[PDB]
Amino acid sequence: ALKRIHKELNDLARDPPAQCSAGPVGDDMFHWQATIMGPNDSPYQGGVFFLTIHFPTDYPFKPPKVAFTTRIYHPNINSNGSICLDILRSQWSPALTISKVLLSICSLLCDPNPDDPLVPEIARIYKTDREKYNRIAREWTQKYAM
Amino acid sequence: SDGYTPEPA
Amino acid sequence: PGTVDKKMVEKCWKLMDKVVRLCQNPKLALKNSPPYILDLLPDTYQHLRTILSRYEGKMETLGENEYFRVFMENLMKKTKQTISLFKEGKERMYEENSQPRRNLTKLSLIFSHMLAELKGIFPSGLFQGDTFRITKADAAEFWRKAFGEKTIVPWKSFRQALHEVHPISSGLEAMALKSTIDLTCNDYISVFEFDIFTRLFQPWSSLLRNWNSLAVTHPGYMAFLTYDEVKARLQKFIHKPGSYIFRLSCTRLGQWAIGYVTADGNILQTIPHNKPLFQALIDGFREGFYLFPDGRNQNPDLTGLCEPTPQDHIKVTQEQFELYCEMGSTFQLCKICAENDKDVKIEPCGHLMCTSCLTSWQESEGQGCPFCRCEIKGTEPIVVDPFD
Ligand SMILES: [Ca+2]
Ligand SMILES: [Zn+2]
Ligand SMILES: [Zn+2]
Repeated sequence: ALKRIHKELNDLARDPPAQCSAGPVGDDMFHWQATIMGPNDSPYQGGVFFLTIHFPTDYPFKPPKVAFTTRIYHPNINSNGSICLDILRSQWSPALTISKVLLSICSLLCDPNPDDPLVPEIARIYKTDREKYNRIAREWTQKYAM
Repeated sequence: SDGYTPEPA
Repeated sequence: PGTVDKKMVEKCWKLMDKVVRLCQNPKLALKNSPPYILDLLPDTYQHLRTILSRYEGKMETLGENEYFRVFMENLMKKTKQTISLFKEGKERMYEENSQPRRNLTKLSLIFSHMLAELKGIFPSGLFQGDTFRITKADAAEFWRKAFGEKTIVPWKSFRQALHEVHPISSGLEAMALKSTIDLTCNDYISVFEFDIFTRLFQPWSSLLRNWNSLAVTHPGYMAFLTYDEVKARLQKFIHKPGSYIFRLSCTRLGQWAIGYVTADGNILQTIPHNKPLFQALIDGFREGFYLFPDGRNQNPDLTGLCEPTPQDHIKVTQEQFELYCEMGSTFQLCKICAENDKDVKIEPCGHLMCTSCLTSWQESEGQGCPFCRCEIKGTEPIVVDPFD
């Protein structure tokens, strides 16, 4: 757990992801805060989003719990900030790094997976009127992410 | 639940 | 043997179908457990069908593949063999102890073995045979030196090649070996079958001596036996705790299945995983569980092959070193937990790690190499000697 978490945090400051950063809050190495600047291929462009990361003591044989602290309008992310992302559940493997998780969360912003929605309402909009979606989305970045 | 159990200890 | 057109792949289907309709017979009442005909045949059909889709318009080059030619011939011979088993067996098919019935179970095993082989060579329906990855590396090096990228070789060609490295001392011993290793019973040895056997009989260095000690001279070894058969056979011993036998597992080929009787009189069946058969037999005897093979009072001493030539150490290279330093740590260290030196090699993939992490990953219901996520067919313990 620890010596591994410590290493991820080092390797993290060596080669920083683009539009992402993370680190422990306080003295607790099992709790980090992360930031993702919404990418330019997304309606979240120019927004800035906060996440929490909780490392189970199972780590890294079980994935971390990642969630959005900032409000975001997305089909795969709910009011709770919970993220439906495969590598966070079934597709986890212990060789994965937080850097990889964050990177993918960014992917999921540019290109959501509505075939597997967290928020059924929003999933139907992204599919039906994509302008309607981009609009609410850019608006929620306006309010919450900027 | 395939019929196989863990090794005797 | 003969070229495979789609009229033939048609003929096999019609034939497999008949074998199924036979086995659906209410009077037969086949037990649902592996190997199980009413799964295997449909699933083989499904898989074939899958290969065909993949080869559309390429039917020319699929027909010419030697493994596939050999498979479709053996598959036909075997179904035909089954269909005339019933024909001649008549009603003796419904006496569960009948010899016809035991042949039908032998056949179930084989159909299973054939499907596993088929999935191995054409995992997604695409022919991987030339790229197939032999689990054990000494085994791999043997096959590659002798047979190149060949997926399948005639038995006599295999016998001659192998004999050059591990001497087979006789005809009788040669026949016993063929019968052990030729799981599909086609007189050929596939790179797949080579894998199963070398995994079963490792280490490679003592592979014939291993096979002699574990099968040829061993009262507990049961060829072509079924989980249900293993249960029945140990029934006569339910009053003698420590009685045990062992066989190829059919749902994980290349792994061993040990049946045994327990202090309280239950028959249980276990799979040593990643652990070589003898160590298990040695520990099991020492620890009281595996005592009287097939009931016999005498239990063989396997300490003979307990002294294998040690695998070497990998020795990090100047190239590697300077890389892992610019990364901040040592190549030698397990990049999963970060607290241990790598003690184990995942096979066939080759990836290195510490056993604690391997064990915790597997116990976590995780599957396959935590790095490349290829399936873990084998483990070899090792030691790394750092550059410093
Ligand atoms: Ca064969
Ligand atoms: Zn480790
Ligand atoms: Zn691997």
